[PDB]
Order: sequence, then structure tokens, then C-alpha cells
Amino acid sequence: LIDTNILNRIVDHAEVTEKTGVIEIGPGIGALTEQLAKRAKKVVAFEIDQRLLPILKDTLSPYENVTVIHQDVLKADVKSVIEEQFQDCDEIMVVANLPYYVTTPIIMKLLEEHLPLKGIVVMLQKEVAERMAADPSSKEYGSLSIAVQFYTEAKTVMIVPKTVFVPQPNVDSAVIRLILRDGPAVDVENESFFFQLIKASFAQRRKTLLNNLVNNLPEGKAQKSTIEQVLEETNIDGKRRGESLSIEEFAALSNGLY
Amino acid sequence: DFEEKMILIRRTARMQAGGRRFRFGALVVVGDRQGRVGLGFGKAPEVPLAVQKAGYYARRNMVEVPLQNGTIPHEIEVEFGASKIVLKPAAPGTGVIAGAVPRAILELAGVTDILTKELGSRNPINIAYATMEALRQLRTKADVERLRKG
Amino acid sequence: PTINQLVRKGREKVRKKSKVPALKGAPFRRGVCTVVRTVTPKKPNSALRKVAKVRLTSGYEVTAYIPGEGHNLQEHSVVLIRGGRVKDLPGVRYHIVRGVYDAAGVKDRKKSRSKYGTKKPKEA
Amino acid sequence: GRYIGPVCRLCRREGVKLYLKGERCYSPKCAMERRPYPPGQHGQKRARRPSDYAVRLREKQKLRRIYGISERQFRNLFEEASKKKGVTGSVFLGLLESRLDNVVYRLGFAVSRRQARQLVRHGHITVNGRRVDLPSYRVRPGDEIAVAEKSRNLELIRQNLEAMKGRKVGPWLSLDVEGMKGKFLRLPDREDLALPVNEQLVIEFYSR
RNA sequence: AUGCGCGCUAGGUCUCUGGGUCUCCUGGGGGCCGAAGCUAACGCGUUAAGCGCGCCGCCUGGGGAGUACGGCCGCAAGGC
RNA sequence: GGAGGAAGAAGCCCUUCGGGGUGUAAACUCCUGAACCCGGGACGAAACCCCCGACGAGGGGACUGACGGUACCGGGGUAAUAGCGCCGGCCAACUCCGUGCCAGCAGCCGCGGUAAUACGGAGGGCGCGAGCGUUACCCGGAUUCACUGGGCGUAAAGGGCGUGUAGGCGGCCUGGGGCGUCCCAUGUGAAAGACCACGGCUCAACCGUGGGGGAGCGUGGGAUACGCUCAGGCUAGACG
Ligand SMILES: [Zn+2]
Repeated sequence: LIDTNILNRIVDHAEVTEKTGVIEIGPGIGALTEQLAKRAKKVVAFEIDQRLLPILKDTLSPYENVTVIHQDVLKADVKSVIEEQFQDCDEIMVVANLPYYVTTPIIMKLLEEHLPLKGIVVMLQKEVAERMAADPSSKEYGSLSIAVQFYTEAKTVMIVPKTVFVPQPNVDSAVIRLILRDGPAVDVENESFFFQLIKASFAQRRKTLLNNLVNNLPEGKAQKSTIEQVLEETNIDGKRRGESLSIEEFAALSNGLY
Repeated sequence: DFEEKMILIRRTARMQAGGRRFRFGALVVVGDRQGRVGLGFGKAPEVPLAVQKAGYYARRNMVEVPLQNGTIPHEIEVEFGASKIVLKPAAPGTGVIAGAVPRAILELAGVTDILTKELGSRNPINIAYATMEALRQLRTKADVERLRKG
Repeated sequence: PTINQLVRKGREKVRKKSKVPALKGAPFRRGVCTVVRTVTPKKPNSALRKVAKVRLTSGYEVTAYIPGEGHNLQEHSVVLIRGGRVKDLPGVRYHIVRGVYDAAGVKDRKKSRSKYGTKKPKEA
Repeated sequence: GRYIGPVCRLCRREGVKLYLKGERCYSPKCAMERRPYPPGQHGQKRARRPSDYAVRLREKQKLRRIYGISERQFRNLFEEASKKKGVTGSVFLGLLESRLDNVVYRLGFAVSRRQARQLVRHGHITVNGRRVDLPSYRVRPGDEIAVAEKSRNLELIRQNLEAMKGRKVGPWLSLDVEGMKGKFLRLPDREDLALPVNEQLVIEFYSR
């Protein structure tokens, strides 16, 4: 349970309109979904408890916008539901609250499936929120930043102090907005190869990029000199750490010697 | 601005025409950890109402503690009914040495270093009242000088 | 009382009375059972409690409670007796330690093995 | 015999990021980035308001697990600190820092305290040009702590201190990376550290 | 169900018994309401159960029990 | 053992049958090497005794180690013991299954007759750790023998009253004594233990050096405010 005025602020920062539709994940009791139905047009809920469901079935009886789908959020064809339910709305948003452990995988899935959205608004966790929206030359800059800027433009709209919760949590919270762009920032010859390269690059923070690339990559040892030469032709320093590089810097390397 | 914690919740009963009627009492201390404290006792049919009423009462029965280096200016012993409280100043880096009720009262007052003791009857309500009375009866060097010399 | 009265008479000191006379200021004693039987608790409780009438090394006859799930005490078993009062039983002030002389630690305990004998069960 | 076993379990119980593992607790796998709730079956269940005793015990436990000493040694250090002159809290914190394992960790020879203990134990570390192999050794202001001559060529130490290049050490310590050595300047102040601990709670805990 | 002596701390009213410059003033007793104060409360409150000083007697949870043994007193019951 | 190590391997338990808990623990990669094997190897031991001295103070000469081939050094070296109590409140830490005032638990309150976070088992979790619990004894909490620091109308507690012995206590104004009282100096208050500082065993326990503190008592010298005593005066207590 959260104070009734904060949820208003998150919904406002979602720029919800009487025309837009919203996908909400894990309503629980159903605070958020309530304060959506009002200003929204069509609310769809993916939720699997059978325990807090009677509470949820009740709380939404007033409205006729909200609908409940008793399906796994991860084991769902999001395309199918998005096309099926929303044949009338102009634009679509996603506003939800995620239950810690499985927060990153959901966002990753929704982004990789390139659903026709405008943006994602989630509470997430403060640390995760910071990690998502980071400039190239930060301290917390990492793989997650690459993964999210590859699909959207991300920024934290506000911060939620750990004090506003009745059950006092151990960690803080934030609110992040992720506006989808009309196509990826940079073309890739192979999205998979890009993903493995990104994960291999930021394996060890302290070590220089060249060592990480040579060691971490499964067949990097087989072709060591090739990596050095391709890096050299790109005008990127081996002795430089991978942290400083921007998206385009990595993209050129991803092109590299595929 | 004021933060709140509970001293105790109790449920009392009264007889009626074939049955029992239960009323809840709450003891509430409020403070700011700056040298101001308040205590209240709220009686209501329901627990939330009792808490609200107790806080409401405490917000007016207000006491300023003359703190200095986060400790009491001088020792004091105070009797309320059959309860006795003893408070003594402490050097910096000692900590609040008290029972539940005295610790709760003193922490909100901004007191950081004190040695306390409870004597006689140890009923929470009377201990709390004794603590408040002892806090009200504290003076500094300046006050004593003003009264004496003028 | 007046200070003169304090000088004249002073203050009496209280003497603690031992709750375990039989042990005679010893942690444990060795005894032999004479009667092994069961008794019933006071009004609030209702069960059958195993009690042994033990003759100790000291010239005392006492009743000791037998804890556990089951015992193997005959009328000639050498036992070790320990301090500890059983409230509901009116007259027993002593306990029997399991797995010492003739009493064996009760079988297949798994949680509280420090008490009740019970060498650790070796599990493959 | 120190506490050996799961680590980030404590990260969690304590509800605060205790850096007890090294650089893993800097990645997205600190076990506080994920699943940041108390360990166990009943980890996600509404928590009853903590008692004063519970609060004090938890604060005391937090501290103890940051430095990884026993209860016995912790109590002895507390008793020693209380007896001395000055604020008990500051003196107590000062004493815990002077642990040789603490210091070698702080200087950056190790990424964790658990391996700083190993390096000091195995005789890789020297004090005043003499081998010392005891994690509980207390260093005074003005002691020189270096790596043994025999251990200079080990890849672990080189990799560890290479990452230390171009990063400021604590104000109460001095380091020379080139010579692979360091000097203890003075006892650290209360503010100089940043341990997420309210020492007053520990003092009151031990007061009872 | 309140040990004795002394000192201090607002008054009002009824009554017993003295003395004066006689409608009042000043002593010594017996009660009732009540300042401050004390008490867990009932209540006490210049006749204190308030503020103090001096001296004596007594208490250390209930029952067993004012019981058992011993001693002293008494003709006995019995008492300490 | 250390670092790295999955949106999370099996087994077990729970489940709303969607997963979530054990859990970076593990499995694996890299790394350091308790034990163990070789080569050295102690401090504790310089005197007694002889050599010129003088038979002295001075200077030279050897002999002597139970501990022990131990501690400790120099190389080579393998991931190489974890248990115990508790989880209703006091008091930190919750869910299933077995039994149904039975078997039991219990330090107090009490729990057990179909839900029981209180018995037994399992999963999980707290606390300590080569230790952990139990019993016996002492102090504390106990201001519960109350000097500091309690009380006696009704909770236990005013003698059934008077006279009075010993004892305890005692008005104000000057003096003498200086017994109590206070102060100064000095002797003692052994060594070890307690405190502080420094130092030696790789640190600490342990030990060493130094510095004080210390209730009390003896001796010598000071003060007279209060208690005491010896002198004198007063009327406010008391007596006539
Ligand atoms: Zn962590």
C-alpha cells in the first residue's frame, strides 16, 4: 500500500488520456488500476494469484474499462493481445509495478518483442532505475544501459523515498519513463552478436576492454590478433577500458570482423 | 515535523445489561528531537480513534527540555503517586540508559546521554507521567542566576 | 527505625533455603530405583507421568521424574539424579538424566539430542 | 573459526548493502539489486514492528559482519574501548579499523576482507619490513605495511593493486602503488568512515 | 484499628468550662466543613494521617500457627 | 579456503500447480597453500675453575643443555574437521505432516480433547562457534533488612495503660581546655593483584620496567565554626 497522492503523480507523468489504453502488470489489491480507469480508456491486467483476485474482482466492479487476463506475463503473445483488445484506441501506454525479483526480464522481453507502444512507465527499483538511465561516462554505466538505450530513450522522472511505504522496505524506489523510438538508433548486422559482444565487454569493470574481449568471448582466444587488428582499424584503444565507450563506439566494433 | 511512537495499547472492559463493552486506551509520545516533547492518553471505542485522540491531546500538552550537549543540566528525582523516577546527566558517548517508557520519552526529546532509574510502582502510565513531570521541573544555570540575582 | 535502634539491634540477614536437600550441594547424585510407577498430575493437567523412587548415595529417599518418550528402568537400575522441579506433580523435585548408567537415551530423537542421550545418527 | 558459508545472505537479512564479497556486490548481482528481502521462506511476508531489543541486536549484528570477527573478540574490543578515555563510539570504531586485515583491505591489496584475511594469514604481507601473519594484529599510527618480496610477482596482488591506480585512498592512510606499500597516518575519525551503522545502538545493546 | 514531647503552617461554624476594657477580645477541652499540603484510594487536614527534630515498640508473602519443643509465671483454666 | 560464477542445475520442503525457498550455497574456471616431505637450527650459559696479577680492582683461557634436533628459519607442497541450543510472551527468529487432555513440553504464565507458530518429525530461520547446552553454588535485578535507600488508620506492622533505672538526645550570652572534628608534614600501609604509561614473546592471553593512588593507624605542629568538658550570667523550656 502506498499513499493515494503519489500514484496520481505517476499517472500524471504517464500523460494518460481519455483515448489511450494501458497494460498493467501485477495490480495486486488494485490501487493503480483504479486511479487509471478514471483517466484512461481501456485497462488490461495480466495477473496470476487466485488469492488477492477476489479483492481485485471486487475493486474494479464499478468500472467497465478494466479487464483481467489470467495468463502468464512472460508466457504470453503480447502482439496478439495488443492487436485483439485495442482495435479502437489511438495510442497505448504501459504503467505497472513489478515484484522485485522478476523486474528486469519483463522489461527486457517487452522491449525485444518490439511491441507497438509509445512508452513504458514503471516504479522498478532506484538502483535499477539509475542503471537503466546513465550517460556513457558514469560510474554505474554498464550493459543494462546499452540494452535499454538500444530500444528507447530512458529517464527517471522522480524519486520515491523508502519512507512513504507502510511496510517499511529495505531499498528506495524511483519512477522511470522509457519512450520507444521509431526504430533502433544504430543498424546492426546481427542483434545476437551485438548482445554477446555487449555482455562480454562489461564482464570485468576494472580490466581494460581488450583483455575482456579476448578472454570472455568463447572463441576469442582462437583469434586474438584479429581482435587487436580490428580494434586498431576502428581507432579505438585496447588499453582503454570499455566503460568510456559510447553506443556508436561499440556498434562499430560489433560490425567489426563478424 | 513531529514523529510518533506508541507507549502502550490496552483494552479495558465495562459490564452492561448482560454483556461486556470494550474501550481501547493508547499512550502516545510525540517529539522533534530538538528539545520539545509531548505526551497524551487517548480513550476511544476503536484503536485508530484512540491513537488519533492520544496524538491530538499530546500535540497541546507540550514541554520544552533545556538540552545542553544532548544531556540533562542536572540530576533530579521525582515522585508521582507511588512511582519514582531518577535522572542523571551523562558524558558524551554514553547513550540512553532507560526502560521502554523512559527511553521512548527521552529519545523524542533529543536526549542522547542519560542514566535513569525506576523505583516503587512500575505502572507504565504513572512512570510516563513522572517522566514528564521531571522533564518539566528542569532548570539551567541562566534561569537560576536570573531568579537569584535579577 | 531510629539510628540508635539500628546501632542497638541492626538488621537481620535473610538465609536462602536450598530447594534440593537430597543432592547436599552436589550437581548430581547416584542412586538405585526401588519403585518404578506412574502418577497423575494436579487438577488442571491430566496425564500419566513416569516416576522412580530412588535411594541415593546420601541417606535420602526421593521421587524423580523420568523424561522422554520411553524408558528401560527396572527395580534395580543404577541411575543418576539431577536438580529440577516438576510443577504439576506434588512431591517430585528431581529429574533423571538419560543415557548415563542404566537409563538409556530415548530412541530416534532428532532435534534436542544434547538432552536425552542420543548419539548422533550417522546418515549415508 | 570465523563464519564460513553464504555471504550475500547477510547483505539481505541486514537490509543494507554490506560489501563482503568484493566486486560482485558492485555488479547487478549483489543479491540486493535482486530479491532484496530477508532470507528464507517467510521473506516476503508483512513484518511485525521490530522491538527495541531487535533493533539494537540488528544494528550490532550489521557492524560485526562488516569486519567479520567473532562475538567474543567483538565483546573484548568493546570492553577495551569502553574503559579508555574519550567517546566510546569513536574509540571503538578506531580499534576495529586498526585490525591488520581491515587495513590491508582498505589500502586495496584485496577487494574483500575475507581474502585480506587470507593474504595476511599466508604471510604475503609485512609490517615494518618484518613478516606478520595475524589478522587480529593492531597497527599503531606510524606503521609501514607492504607486500613481501617473495609475493611481488603473484598475479593476484598485481591485478588487485593495478585497479587501485588513479583512485584516492582514505584520508587517514597513505599509499605508494609503485613500491607496493602504505603508511598508517592516524586513527580515523567518526566522519572519515561511512559505515551504515548507528553506534549508539551498539552501546545501548551492550549496556544491558 | 492512629506511641510520647516540642516548634511552624488560611479560615468558618456548634458546644463545655475560665478571664477581661463586653457583642467583642483573649486561654484550655469536645465535634463538624474546609487553604496549602499529604494519601494507592477512602480520606486526614492547628485535636494532622502536612512540614521537621528527639526517644521507644513492631513488619519482611499466604497457610501450617499464635501450633510443636524449651524456659518463666499460675492451684487450675491458661498467659508471655 | 579466496575470487569469479544463472533471473536460478538437480534433490528436499511449501504451493494458489503460475513458482519460491534453501541459493553464488552448489557444479565448474583461476588462485593462495593448515597438515606433510627435505636442509639447517637456537636464546636460555657465564661464573665456580686455571693463566700474570697481591693472596685484590682490573684483563685473557677453555668446560657445561633435561627441555630438544623442540620452537624457529630456507625450499617443495594437497582444498584439506562443524557442531550445539532455540524459534507462544518474557526473548532474536514460521510453515507443513503425525497424535487428540494420550504420548508429551514446562523457568513463570500455561500448551495438549481435530487446528497446535508451545508435543514428535521435516523444511526453513535465529544465537554462538571447537564449542554449545543442563544441574549445583555466589552477587545482581531485590529500594525484597531500606546507612546511601522502605515502612506501621483500613494491605504485615503502635506495646492494654502509668511511674521510672541504665542508655540515647537537649534552650542562649561570654570565656578557659582542644577529647570528638578539620588541616599540614612525616613513618607505615611488604611482594604479587587493581589503574596508567612504555616495552618483550610474529599479536593477544602472559610477562617485565617505571609512576602513582590507597581505607586505616603512630609521631610532630596548627584552627575553634559545631559536638564535649570546666567556669561564670539570662529567662523564652520546666517547676513553685
Ligand atoms: Zn551483496
